[PDB]
Amino acid sequence: RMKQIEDKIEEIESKQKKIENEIARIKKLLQLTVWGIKQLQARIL
Amino acid sequence: RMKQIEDKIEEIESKQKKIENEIARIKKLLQLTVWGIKQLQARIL
Amino acid sequence: RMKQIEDKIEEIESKQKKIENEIARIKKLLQLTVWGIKQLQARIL
Ligand SMILES: [Cl-]
Ligand SMILES: [Cl-]
Ligand SMILES: [Cl-]
Ligand SMILES: [Cl-]
Repeated sequence: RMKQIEDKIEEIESKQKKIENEIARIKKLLQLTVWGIKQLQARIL
Repeated sequence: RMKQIEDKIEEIESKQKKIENEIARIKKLLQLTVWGIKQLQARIL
Repeated sequence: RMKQIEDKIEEIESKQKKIENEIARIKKLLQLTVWGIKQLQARIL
């Protein structure tokens, strides 16, 4: 039962690192959409 | 104690599932705003 | 062994809280980026 607990934890940690990666990539794309909007803003103004 | 550990792990998994679901919604919204901005770019440039 | 399990759970929940905080921030920034887009649209059209 402790083995089963340990294996579930290791799976949880692994899925959590993939969420951290996904969030990191999201923030990079978001920073680029923000830069794109400010570019357009500069132009129409 | 193992009961308390098992309960904690099932809340963490539950919460991690809802994080994954919010991350998918964020990616779709992000995809929509990248497209909206591309629509502006083609019309403004 | 059970202490190491508990410790790891506490590490995982702490990271989860920080992830949730990142998701909420990213959602706000996204809402603002969408607003900025809809403003440019209304101005252009
Ligand atoms: Cl065991
Ligand atoms: Cl998580
Ligand atoms: Cl027990
Ligand atoms: Cl112990």
